[PDB]
Amino acid sequence: PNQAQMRILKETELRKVKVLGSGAFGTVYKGIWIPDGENVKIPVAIKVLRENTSPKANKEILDEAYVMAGVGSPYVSRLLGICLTSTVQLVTQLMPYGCLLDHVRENRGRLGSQDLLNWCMQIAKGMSYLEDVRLVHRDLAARNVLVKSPNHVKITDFGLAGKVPIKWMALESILRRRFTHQSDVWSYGVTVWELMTFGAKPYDGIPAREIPDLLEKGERLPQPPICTIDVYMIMVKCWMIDSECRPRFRELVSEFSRMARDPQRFVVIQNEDLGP
Ligand SMILES: */C(=C\C(=O)Nc1cc2c(Nc3ccc(Oc4ccn5ncnc5c4)c(C)c3)c(C#N)cnc2cc1OCC)CN(C)C
Repeated sequence: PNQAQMRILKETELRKVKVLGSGAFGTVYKGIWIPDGENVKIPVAIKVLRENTSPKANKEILDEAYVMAGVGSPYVSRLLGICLTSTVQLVTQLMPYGCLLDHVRENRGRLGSQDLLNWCMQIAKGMSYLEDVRLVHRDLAARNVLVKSPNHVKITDFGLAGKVPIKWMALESILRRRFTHQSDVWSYGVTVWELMTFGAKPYDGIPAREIPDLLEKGERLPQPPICTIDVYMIMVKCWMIDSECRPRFRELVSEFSRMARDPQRFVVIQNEDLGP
């Protein structure tokens, strides 16, 4: 099997139009791809990496590309091509609605119960595929989920597939530096919390150094107002200190698909918030 096609791109058929974001791993540009000597223009995102660890990170980036060049899950962004300059550039289809975090932030009061439960199902499906292909994301978050259409999301970034945001990290990853698929389930729980809070900041105001002591003392993210205890209880399972107490991604797929089939039973939007 595995007949995927990597389209090695010449840099001259790529136009960087606008910076969309940057971080530790590279800069993402909104841009236009014009196949070599072809008549089409495709809206693309281009992430140009750095020059550091050109000896070692290129190879780990190469295999990230191998795993995400296959047409695998519709809920994982697929790599269109690689630009093999001195600084490796990755070209990919542009999801026009942007990253989920700021999508849900500016559509508060515009999203119902099924839209929120449908995403959590898809995001769990996308992570379930990554678990089947032996990839640990390490940085699952609302900011790292894309909106293709109002009811279709994709997991992306993978620059980490020290520098991990500590508020999405499992406790065993903070203390023992250990990353498993079950630590990604913890990240899944936080991401769902972000959705159900319409893009609230986890542990807002709490410094990152205090987080591990906070978690070791038994505190977790609070119950979102629109969550029933059914939904909140799934997140709580994802934050068990024992990694084998947390749900499996194939279980999270079934439970959120069950709740998406009856969204009124499990998410109550009428409760956006209340003023004190
Ligand atoms: C939200 C800022 C924001 O809206 N950004 C975007 C992002 C868009 C992306 N994102 C993207 C992520 C990671 C990339 O690097 C890859 C490395 C390896 N891979 N294997 C498979 N796929 C990859 C990607 C790249 C190149 C891009 C994509 C994609 N893919 C498409 N369209 C995007 C649009 C966009 O905004 C446009 C409105 C931040 N707030 C501040 C929280």
